Amino acid sequence: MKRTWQPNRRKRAKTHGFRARMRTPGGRKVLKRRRQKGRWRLTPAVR
Amino acid sequence: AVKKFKPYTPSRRFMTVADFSEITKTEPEKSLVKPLKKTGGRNNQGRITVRFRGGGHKRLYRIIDFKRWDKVGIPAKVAAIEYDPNRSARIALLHYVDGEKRYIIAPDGLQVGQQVVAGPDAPIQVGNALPLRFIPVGTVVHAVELEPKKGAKLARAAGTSAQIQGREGDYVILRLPSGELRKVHGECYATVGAVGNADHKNIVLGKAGRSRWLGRRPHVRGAAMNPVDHPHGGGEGRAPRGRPPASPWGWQTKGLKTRKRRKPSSRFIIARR
RNA sequence: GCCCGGAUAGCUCAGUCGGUAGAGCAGGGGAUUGAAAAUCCCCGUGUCCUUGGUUCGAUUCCGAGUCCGGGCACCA
RNA sequence: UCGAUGUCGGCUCGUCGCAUCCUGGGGCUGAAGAAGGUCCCAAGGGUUGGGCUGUUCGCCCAUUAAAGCGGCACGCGAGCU
RNA sequence: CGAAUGCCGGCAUGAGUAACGAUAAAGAGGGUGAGAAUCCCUCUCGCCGUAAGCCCAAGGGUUCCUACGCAAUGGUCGUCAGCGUAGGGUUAGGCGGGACCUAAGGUGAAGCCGAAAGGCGUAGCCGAAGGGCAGCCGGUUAAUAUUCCGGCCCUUCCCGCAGGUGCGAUGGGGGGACGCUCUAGGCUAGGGGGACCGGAGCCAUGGACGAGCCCGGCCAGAAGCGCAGGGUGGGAGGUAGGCAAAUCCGCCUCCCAACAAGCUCUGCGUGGUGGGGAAGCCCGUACGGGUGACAACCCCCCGAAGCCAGGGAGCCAAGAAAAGCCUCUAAGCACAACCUGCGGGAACCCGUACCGCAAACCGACACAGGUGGGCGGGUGCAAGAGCACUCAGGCGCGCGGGAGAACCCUCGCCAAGGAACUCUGCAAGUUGGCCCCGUAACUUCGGGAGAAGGGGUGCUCCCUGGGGUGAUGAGCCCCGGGGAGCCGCAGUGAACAGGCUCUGGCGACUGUUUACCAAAAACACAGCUCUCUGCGAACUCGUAAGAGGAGGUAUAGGGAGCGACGCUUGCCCGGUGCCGGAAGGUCAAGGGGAGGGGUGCAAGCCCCGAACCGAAGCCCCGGUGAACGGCGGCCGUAACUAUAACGGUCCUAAGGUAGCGAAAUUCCUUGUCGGGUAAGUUCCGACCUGCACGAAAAGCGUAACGACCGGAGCGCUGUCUCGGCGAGGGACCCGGUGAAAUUGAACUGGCCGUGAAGAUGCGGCCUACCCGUGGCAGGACGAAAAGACCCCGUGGAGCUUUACUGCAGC
RNA sequence: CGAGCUAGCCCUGGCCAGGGUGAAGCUGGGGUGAGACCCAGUGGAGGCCCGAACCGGUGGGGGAUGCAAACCCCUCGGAUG
RNA sequence: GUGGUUCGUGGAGCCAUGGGGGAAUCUGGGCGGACCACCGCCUAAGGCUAAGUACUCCGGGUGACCGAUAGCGCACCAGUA
RNA sequence: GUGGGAGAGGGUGGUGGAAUUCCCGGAGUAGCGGUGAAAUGCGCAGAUACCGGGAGGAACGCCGAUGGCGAAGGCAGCCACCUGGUCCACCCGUGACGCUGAGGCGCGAAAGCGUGGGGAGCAAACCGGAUUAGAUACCCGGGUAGUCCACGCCCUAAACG
Ligand SMILES: NC[C@H]1O[C@H](O[C@H]2[C@H](O[C@@H]3O[C@H](CO)[C@@H](O)[C@H](N)[C@H]3O)[C@@H](O)[C@H](N)C[C@@H]2N)[C@H](N)[C@@H](O)[C@@H]1O
Ligand SMILES: NC[C@H]1O[C@H](O[C@H]2[C@H](O[C@@H]3O[C@H](CO)[C@@H](O)[C@H](N)[C@H]3O)[C@@H](O)[C@H](N)C[C@@H]2N)[C@H](N)[C@@H](O)[C@@H]1O
Ligand SMILES: NC[C@H]1O[C@H](O[C@H]2[C@H](O[C@@H]3O[C@H](CO)[C@@H](O)[C@H](N)[C@H]3O)[C@@H](O)[C@H](N)C[C@@H]2N)[C@H](N)[C@@H](O)[C@@H]1O
Ligand SMILES: [Mg+2]
Ligand SMILES: [Mg+2]
Ligand SMILES: [Mg+2]
Ligand SMILES: [Mg+2]
Ligand SMILES: [Mg+2]
Ligand SMILES: [Mg+2]
Ligand SMILES: [Mg+2]
Ligand SMILES: [Mg+2]
Ligand SMILES: [Mg+2]
Ligand SMILES: [Mg+2]
Ligand SMILES: [Mg+2]
Ligand SMILES: [Mg+2]
Ligand SMILES: [Mg+2]
Ligand SMILES: [Mg+2]
Ligand SMILES: [Mg+2]
Ligand SMILES: [Mg+2]
Ligand SMILES: [Mg+2]
Ligand SMILES: [Mg+2]
Ligand SMILES: [Mg+2]
Ligand SMILES: [Mg+2]
Ligand SMILES: [Mg+2]
Ligand SMILES: [Mg+2]
Ligand SMILES: [Mg+2]
Ligand SMILES: [Mg+2]
Ligand SMILES: [Mg+2]
Ligand SMILES: [Mg+2]
Ligand SMILES: [Mg+2]
Ligand SMILES: [Mg+2]
Ligand SMILES: [Mg+2]
Ligand SMILES: [Mg+2]
Ligand SMILES: [Mg+2]
Ligand SMILES: [Mg+2]
Ligand SMILES: [Mg+2]
Ligand SMILES: [Mg+2]
Ligand SMILES: [Mg+2]
Ligand SMILES: [Mg+2]
Ligand SMILES: [Mg+2]
Ligand SMILES: [Mg+2]
Ligand SMILES: [Mg+2]
Ligand SMILES: [Mg+2]
Ligand SMILES: [Mg+2]
Ligand SMILES: [Mg+2]
Ligand SMILES: [Mg+2]
Ligand SMILES: [Mg+2]
Ligand SMILES: [Mg+2]
Ligand SMILES: [Mg+2]
Ligand SMILES: [Mg+2]
Ligand SMILES: [Mg+2]
Ligand SMILES: [Mg+2]
Ligand SMILES: [Mg+2]
Ligand SMILES: [Mg+2]
Ligand SMILES: [Mg+2]
Ligand SMILES: [Mg+2]
Ligand SMILES: [Mg+2]
Ligand SMILES: [Mg+2]
Ligand SMILES: [Mg+2]
Ligand SMILES: [Mg+2]
Ligand SMILES: [Mg+2]
Ligand SMILES: [Mg+2]
Ligand SMILES: [Mg+2]
Ligand SMILES: [Mg+2]
Ligand SMILES: [Mg+2]
Ligand SMILES: [Mg+2]
Ligand SMILES: [Mg+2]
Ligand SMILES: [Mg+2]
Ligand SMILES: [Mg+2]
Ligand SMILES: [Mg+2]
Ligand SMILES: [Mg+2]
Ligand SMILES: [Mg+2]
Ligand SMILES: [Mg+2]
Ligand SMILES: [Mg+2]
Ligand SMILES: [Mg+2]
Ligand SMILES: [Mg+2]
Ligand SMILES: [Mg+2]
Ligand SMILES: [Mg+2]
Ligand SMILES: [Mg+2]
Ligand SMILES: [Mg+2]
Ligand SMILES: [Mg+2]
Ligand SMILES: [Mg+2]
Ligand SMILES: [Mg+2]
Ligand SMILES: [Mg+2]
Ligand SMILES: [Mg+2]
Ligand SMILES: [Mg+2]
Ligand SMILES: [Mg+2]
Ligand SMILES: [Mg+2]
Ligand SMILES: [Mg+2]
Ligand SMILES: [Mg+2]
Ligand SMILES: [Mg+2]
Ligand SMILES: [Mg+2]
Ligand SMILES: [Mg+2]
Ligand SMILES: [Mg+2]
Ligand SMILES: [Mg+2]
Ligand SMILES: [Mg+2]
Ligand SMILES: [Mg+2]
Ligand SMILES: [Mg+2]
Ligand SMILES: [Mg+2]
Ligand SMILES: [Mg+2]
Ligand SMILES: [Mg+2]
Ligand SMILES: [Mg+2]
Ligand SMILES: [Mg+2]
Ligand SMILES: [Mg+2]
Ligand SMILES: [Mg+2]
Ligand SMILES: [Mg+2]
Ligand SMILES: [Mg+2]
Ligand SMILES: [Mg+2]
Ligand SMILES: [Mg+2]
Ligand SMILES: [Mg+2]
Ligand SMILES: [Mg+2]
Ligand SMILES: [Mg+2]
Ligand SMILES: [Mg+2]
Ligand SMILES: [Mg+2]
Ligand SMILES: [Mg+2]
Ligand SMILES: [Mg+2]
Ligand SMILES: [Mg+2]
Ligand SMILES: [Mg+2]
Ligand SMILES: [Mg+2]
Ligand SMILES: [Mg+2]
Ligand SMILES: [Mg+2]
Ligand SMILES: [Mg+2]
Ligand SMILES: [Mg+2]
Ligand SMILES: [Mg+2]
Ligand SMILES: [Mg+2]
Ligand SMILES: [Mg+2]
Ligand SMILES: [Mg+2]
Ligand SMILES: [Mg+2]
Ligand SMILES: [Mg+2]
Ligand SMILES: [Mg+2]
Ligand SMILES: [Mg+2]
Ligand SMILES: [Mg+2]
Ligand SMILES: [Mg+2]
Ligand SMILES: [Mg+2]
Ligand SMILES: [Mg+2]
Ligand SMILES: [Mg+2]
Ligand SMILES: [Mg+2]
Ligand SMILES: [Mg+2]
Ligand SMILES: [Mg+2]
Ligand SMILES: [Mg+2]
Ligand SMILES: [Mg+2]
Ligand SMILES: [Mg+2]
Ligand SMILES: [Mg+2]
Ligand SMILES: [Mg+2]
Ligand SMILES: [Mg+2]
Ligand SMILES: [Mg+2]
Ligand SMILES: [Mg+2]
Ligand SMILES: [Mg+2]
Ligand SMILES: [Mg+2]
Ligand SMILES: [Mg+2]
Ligand SMILES: [Mg+2]
Ligand SMILES: [Mg+2]
Ligand SMILES: [Mg+2]
Ligand SMILES: [Mg+2]
Ligand SMILES: [Mg+2]
Ligand SMILES: [Mg+2]
Ligand SMILES: [Mg+2]
Ligand SMILES: [Mg+2]
Ligand SMILES: [Mg+2]
Ligand SMILES: [Mg+2]
Ligand SMILES: [Mg+2]
Ligand SMILES: [Mg+2]
Ligand SMILES: [Mg+2]
Ligand SMILES: [Mg+2]
Ligand SMILES: [Mg+2]
Ligand SMILES: [Mg+2]
Ligand SMILES: [Mg+2]
Ligand SMILES: [Mg+2]
Ligand SMILES: [Mg+2]
Ligand SMILES: [Mg+2]
Ligand SMILES: [Mg+2]
Ligand SMILES: [Mg+2]
Ligand SMILES: [Mg+2]
Ligand SMILES: [Mg+2]
Ligand SMILES: [Mg+2]
Ligand SMILES: [Mg+2]
Ligand SMILES: [Mg+2]
Ligand SMILES: [Mg+2]
Ligand SMILES: [Mg+2]
Ligand SMILES: [Mg+2]
Ligand SMILES: [Mg+2]
Ligand SMILES: [Mg+2]
Ligand SMILES: [Mg+2]
Ligand SMILES: [Mg+2]
Ligand SMILES: [Mg+2]
Ligand SMILES: [Mg+2]
Ligand SMILES: [Mg+2]
Ligand SMILES: [Mg+2]
Ligand SMILES: [Mg+2]
Ligand SMILES: [Mg+2]
Ligand SMILES: [Mg+2]
Ligand SMILES: [Mg+2]
Ligand SMILES: [Mg+2]
Ligand SMILES: [Mg+2]
Ligand SMILES: [Mg+2]
Ligand SMILES: [Mg+2]
Ligand SMILES: [Mg+2]
Ligand SMILES: [Mg+2]
């Protein structure tokens, strides 16, 4: 039956992408946190 | 005048459609249409601000002329009578003699082939717009400006009309379709006649779907909801209002007057609805 | 089974600061009528449900009891 | 027994008690006979099919030798409903 | 540390147990190899075939091809692999996207708003499965191909030559440019048939050397031409409108053509050329290659939902934009520029492997689930994408071998009976397609209707009516009509394919809903009523700006109730709400200051403060019921009796009107009576004593409708009396792989007792060799889940209100 | 941080085999003073009918450490809105 | 009208200020806890100003600090799988 | 046929004044209304009575008659349009073309009904005040359908001469 994850690449990038994060003071602080933790990816992969 | 249907289905027996006999032209004046964005009753936040709206047939907007006075004295011929989906009324196509085309909302009895014109001039006759002060007392009239230069506001709806009860000072006394008695300014244009398509109030939608076509989605009673939702929500099986009947936002809905008391336009009103 | 009300003239009901209790209708005697209603003039009258008790004195306050009006009997 | 002892009835499957419904054996009889009444012995076996209702129960139809009453966590849901 | 349903890890029990993932299905020969049911090859068998085949798009990301491998992954095996290692593989001016356009939305010079962060917003800009734009056929690789090659065609940019012309834009105008249903004519895709053309070969087993059987009989193609079709008037004059200008467009007038006539555009056909090309046999190919062959390459018929395409008709709910394109003029330039033809040159970036209804995507799995678009052959069955079989193609579902117990599942059949089963005909059966005959109550006249109930249905011959295409004819194809016979148990012979009636409740209806225990009588619904709202509307969201409402205007919009239709919808305004009320009472800040007080020598500075003036609110006056709501009781009375039309009285704001009534409502209750049944707590009809109906939380009806819920009957049945037999997949045995919850430890009997009151574990008796396997569920107060009922906690949370207190709002 | 599930709306596309019923209109005929209206033929309407795809999820059975954390089978509702 | 302070409206001054009214330049102004007198203190409505102070990504020294279930989540290619 | 007449004969569209009611302005004060008599009701929140302005509906005084017209039901301010019936005169035309009339068709007061409008006055129902033994009546105060318009129904009557 139809499940919760229905991949689409435009969505993924349009939504969790770098430019998106940067757009919003909330998301700029996501990058800040992930960078401080030293995440390898700051941002989901997509493609 | 209101086509009926034999009951060859249920709901085809109560359905009633407008009679389109008056309609001359079957596709609009391309220079005169523009697209109109459908809201869904949603504001510039994506938020519904008017409930139960949406779906329903796509429409092109007819840009219509509610200022008649920037054409003063230039006559025009009534080219066709057309169906405007954006209103109860019907719209008359005007060919002006200097070759501009306009839509006017179409008065009762106005027929194709007619000369029509606006100004302090001009005969008192159906289709002709004038500042109110020159329209003789007693004349029924429509498409009335509320303040000068600001466009037709009052009596635009199919069958509606206003009537001139008297002059006082700079202002004239109109009775509105509502029956309110209103001072309006003398220089406000009004075009003479009623709106016509008066038959309009008797159409009988006839089924649920036909309401949907006009873009009105179903409407659920407060009675049918739960207390989270509405003053009338809840309460084991059915039940009465159990309080003064309210809106979902909890203000009272039988009789409570919502006109702001201290409005300035108060000085200009004489009566009720 | 548990809580509430009520009992006052023949009927329907009022009232009581614990001291001499009333309204209507009925009823009795007279008038009026040919006669009968309607009308008029006189007329009363109950031991205030029972039984204890308080008090100088209880329809009135107390505690029990009848019998009628009523409400309840929910979670299982 | 609340860090769970599933709770009415039906069904299936039994098993026991006797304060015996029938069949067996008796006494008394207001027991002529036949048919009963009542009490005594007796638990081996038996103890129907339907209409109504979730019903247990109970009432009704049609039969019967009779259509017995109780217990078994109101017997039985790791057996079904 | 021994306990915390503790934490982390290790290893046990259950147990060689359940299971090994669709019941489409296998068998043998050969091969390879240490090893083979499981890999390759052949033959045979089976399954899919509107797919289980083929091609796009997403998403996945080397899974692709090849060699070498088998430790682990693979539910077994494994020499195989979507696995390990390694090497190779994706080629474009024309396909997709970008260097083009705009949609919703986004963003956003201007601008507005907001403590900050930020919110809005015109122009513009971004944004696509929409608009715009130039490639078709075939060949080639182990692996890419509209990409490489071959053939035949084309686009844009730059430069030039020729001819043409007032050239010229982000400005103007035209166009692009649109719905839904139905549909004409001509075509193509696709298909069937041919005695015609071409082809290896075949004659079995009784027959056939045959006008036999088997196979194939095309594809693409510029210009021209031809057939069908879309678009489309020409000229003059006037001109104040299209935010400058316009010779364009609009508007008025006059003159010509009404028509594809012309012009133009597109489909199809034909076309220089190019290509393809079966069966069968051989070659060994893993997989293809040789030949068939100088292959033929034509006639007929059916024929789209596709094309001509902006076709036509009807209807109401009235059906994007912008660029490309054409036209017009403006600066400016006219040696420019542009237009047409020709010719050379120039033509970038990204994608292209493979999977793709799935073992490669979403579902932790090589998961019986989910996933958009196109193609989807044949024959038969009325049709069809249905059904059965089948082609191309693809599969036999990654554990097998056996046995032929119980029991389970899925399936077949059954004497007599036929609902007796049961909460209930739950389940199963019956019915079943098409043609003809026939069809009631009632009804809103449409329906009810497939009412119900019947007859027909195959094949053979003979005769015969109408149509399409052809020619008006043959042939092909479509629809029938009449007659005479033949066969079986049976002719919609297999598959797909309503059981029917009567009568109540509720809801008018089609719809909608608790994803995952409720599909309903609930929601919605057209429709009816009340109410607000005069437009910068009321209302809603937002601190605001803004926005929705609505580019709408009272025939409109919001809110509430009721809920098609029919006939109707009574009385009460005391209380509450809303509405009206320029009086009166009360009323806060403020005004006002009679009077009083602090201090100083004083002038003074400072504080308190009566009258009186003073909003909305409340009080007060009234109105209002499709506003919140409410709509009694007692006693007497008629010439049998009984009852009580009548009278009396208490109380109230007034005491339930019509209709209906033991009801989706009736406690007593299985009310009483009638109906139905042999028998009826249900059901239908009455009655009225309505615990505790009653008129828009609508009253009473209503045709039609319903996977709603009652009650009856016919039909038919394994529901049942009451079971039996049979089939397959399990269960059982053998070989391979091998879990699970649970588990203080266990050397774990019965009775009668006792015990914290239900004992394998204590007492006394009884019974009892050790250990398994297939079975059944009575017990281990079996497992599971720290009871969801109940209480408790000065625990929580949702909801309400004339609870308290605030806040938004007004 | 989430509307890649789910709910509503906005923009832009696509899809719905085959059969059946036969509204208006139209045209003819009849009728009339004219009409209403009646009959035929044509026409092809509809939250119309049967039934695939597609969307559902009605009843029963199975499953219940599943094939599956909602599935399978039989049956059933809608199918131009 | 509020905030700050120990000050929660208190006898409530002080410092700050959203609203209203609204001065003077030394004989001017603020303050010493309502107010007044006296006596003092101080000079608002512009600005800058090291050090002594806080911290530890980083480097170094030292531990009656851990010793791979400890010590940082990470002694190991960990903010990784 | 010609030439004339009379009339509230019908359909349509316009249009006038009186009055009632409401609203606004003015002025003015204690009662108005009502009846058998009263009360309810209205009125110091300024009623009644008076003047001026406005709004809206319905009906048309005098003329007016015991009169006229219509087949009946019916028809009454004024104006115009459209249109029926009818009488007279002249003796011109047709040449028995006539009378009636089952069925049919059409009209048909009031009330009532549907959908819209409209609503001043009146007014079933209803409320209230009186009267009465009662009073679901007569009288008074309110008052909703209705009365009016359009369109479609109903088809009745002491539709009577
Ligand atoms: N109703 C449940 C059970 O009843 C009977 O047995 C019970 C029995 O009932 C009686 O049985 C008799 C024998 O048939 C009858 O004749 C009696 N009328 C009856 O009361 C009881 O005396 C027992 N204590 C219990 C037993 N289960 C049945 N035999 C069973 O099949 C049935 O399942
Ligand atoms: N018991 C004898 C009769 O009594 C009543 O009638 C009286 C009536 O009762 C009234 O009933 C009303 C309802 O019906 C109530 O609402 C009145 N409040 C009440 O007073 C009295 O108001 C009359 N004065 C006398 C009348 N005979 C009954 N109506 C009758 O059925 C009964 O038969
Ligand atoms: N059939 C034709 C005509 O017959 C009559 O006219 C007559 C007309 O009547 C006049 O009609 C008028 C309309 O009603 C009245 O206003 C006059 N008062 C009256 O005298 C006579 O004056 C003529 N002499 C003869 C005419 N036949 C009808 N009345 C008219 O309607 C009709 O048009
Ligand atoms: Mg997941
Ligand atoms: Mg995408
Ligand atoms: Mg920043
Ligand atoms: Mg890295
Ligand atoms: Mg926006
Ligand atoms: Mg937003
Ligand atoms: Mg209508
Ligand atoms: Mg609505
Ligand atoms: Mg609703
Ligand atoms: Mg609810
Ligand atoms: Mg909410
Ligand atoms: Mg609420
Ligand atoms: Mg409520
Ligand atoms: Mg209720
Ligand atoms: Mg409710
Ligand atoms: Mg409000
Ligand atoms: Mg009393
Ligand atoms: Mg005494
Ligand atoms: Mg005498
Ligand atoms: Mg005493
Ligand atoms: Mg005493
Ligand atoms: Mg409970
Ligand atoms: Mg409770
Ligand atoms: Mg317990
Ligand atoms: Mg347990
Ligand atoms: Mg005995
Ligand atoms: Mg015996
Ligand atoms: Mg004897
Ligand atoms: Mg004897
Ligand atoms: Mg025995
Ligand atoms: Mg039963
Ligand atoms: Mg019991
Ligand atoms: Mg019983
Ligand atoms: Mg018990
Ligand atoms: Mg039990
Ligand atoms: Mg049990
Ligand atoms: Mg169970
Ligand atoms: Mg049970
Ligand atoms: Mg157990
Ligand atoms: Mg311990
Ligand atoms: Mg431990
Ligand atoms: Mg083990
Ligand atoms: Mg075991
Ligand atoms: Mg086993
Ligand atoms: Mg097994
Ligand atoms: Mg398998
Ligand atoms: Mg198998
Ligand atoms: Mg070998
Ligand atoms: Mg070998
Ligand atoms: Mg083999
Ligand atoms: Mg097959
Ligand atoms: Mg096929
Ligand atoms: Mg993946
Ligand atoms: Mg790999
Ligand atoms: Mg391996
Ligand atoms: Mg293996
Ligand atoms: Mg596996
Ligand atoms: Mg590999
Ligand atoms: Mg190329
Ligand atoms: Mg491109
Ligand atoms: Mg470039
Ligand atoms: Mg763009
Ligand atoms: Mg923004
Ligand atoms: Mg900003
Ligand atoms: Mg695109
Ligand atoms: Mg392209
Ligand atoms: Mg080409
Ligand atoms: Mg390939
Ligand atoms: Mg030019
Ligand atoms: Mg064919
Ligand atoms: Mg062919
Ligand atoms: Mg040949
Ligand atoms: Mg032979
Ligand atoms: Mg031969
Ligand atoms: Mg063969
Ligand atoms: Mg011009
Ligand atoms: Mg210009
Ligand atoms: Mg077109
Ligand atoms: Mg067209
Ligand atoms: Mg110039
Ligand atoms: Mg490729
Ligand atoms: Mg593929
Ligand atoms: Mg699938
Ligand atoms: Mg597909
Ligand atoms: Mg695959
Ligand atoms: Mg598999
Ligand atoms: Mg799968
Ligand atoms: Mg998977
Ligand atoms: Mg699908
Ligand atoms: Mg068929
Ligand atoms: Mg097809
Ligand atoms: Mg099929
Ligand atoms: Mg057989
Ligand atoms: Mg049988
Ligand atoms: Mg039978
Ligand atoms: Mg039943
Ligand atoms: Mg069934
Ligand atoms: Mg019948
Ligand atoms: Mg019919
Ligand atoms: Mg039939
Ligand atoms: Mg029927
Ligand atoms: Mg029927
Ligand atoms: Mg037959
Ligand atoms: Mg045959
Ligand atoms: Mg069949
Ligand atoms: Mg089928
Ligand atoms: Mg069948
Ligand atoms: Mg059928
Ligand atoms: Mg019932
Ligand atoms: Mg329904
Ligand atoms: Mg559910
Ligand atoms: Mg749920
Ligand atoms: Mg349903
Ligand atoms: Mg619902
Ligand atoms: Mg209704
Ligand atoms: Mg605003
Ligand atoms: Mg706005
Ligand atoms: Mg707006
Ligand atoms: Mg708008
Ligand atoms: Mg509304
Ligand atoms: Mg409702
Ligand atoms: Mg009511
Ligand atoms: Mg009230
Ligand atoms: Mg009130
Ligand atoms: Mg009141
Ligand atoms: Mg006052
Ligand atoms: Mg006040
Ligand atoms: Mg009051
Ligand atoms: Mg008597
Ligand atoms: Mg009642
Ligand atoms: Mg009853
Ligand atoms: Mg009954
Ligand atoms: Mg009841
Ligand atoms: Mg009962
Ligand atoms: Mg039954
Ligand atoms: Mg029942
Ligand atoms: Mg009944
Ligand atoms: Mg009710
Ligand atoms: Mg109500
Ligand atoms: Mg209802
Ligand atoms: Mg009913
Ligand atoms: Mg009816
Ligand atoms: Mg019904
Ligand atoms: Mg339905
Ligand atoms: Mg249903
Ligand atoms: Mg029942
Ligand atoms: Mg039955
Ligand atoms: Mg069986
Ligand atoms: Mg078997
Ligand atoms: Mg024991
Ligand atoms: Mg021991
Ligand atoms: Mg011991
Ligand atoms: Mg065992
Ligand atoms: Mg057991
Ligand atoms: Mg607990
Ligand atoms: Mg407490
Ligand atoms: Mg608490
Ligand atoms: Mg609580
Ligand atoms: Mg969504
Ligand atoms: Mg149709
Ligand atoms: Mg139909
Ligand atoms: Mg349908
Ligand atoms: Mg398809
Ligand atoms: Mg199901
Ligand atoms: Mg369900
Ligand atoms: Mg199930
Ligand atoms: Mg089970
Ligand atoms: Mg269907
Ligand atoms: Mg403070
Ligand atoms: Mg305090
Ligand atoms: Mg302070
Ligand atoms: Mg101070
Ligand atoms: Mg300040
Ligand atoms: Mg000073
Ligand atoms: Mg200071
Ligand atoms: Mg100081
Ligand atoms: Mg001091
Ligand atoms: Mg100081
Ligand atoms: Mg410092
Ligand atoms: Mg370690
Ligand atoms: Mg560690
Ligand atoms: Mg170690
Ligand atoms: Mg370790
Ligand atoms: Mg660690
Ligand atoms: Mg006249
Ligand atoms: Mg007169
Ligand atoms: Mg003569
Ligand atoms: Mg003659
Ligand atoms: Mg009439
Ligand atoms: Mg009338
Ligand atoms: Mg009156
Ligand atoms: Mg009265
Ligand atoms: Mg009288
Ligand atoms: Mg009225
Ligand atoms: Mg008369």
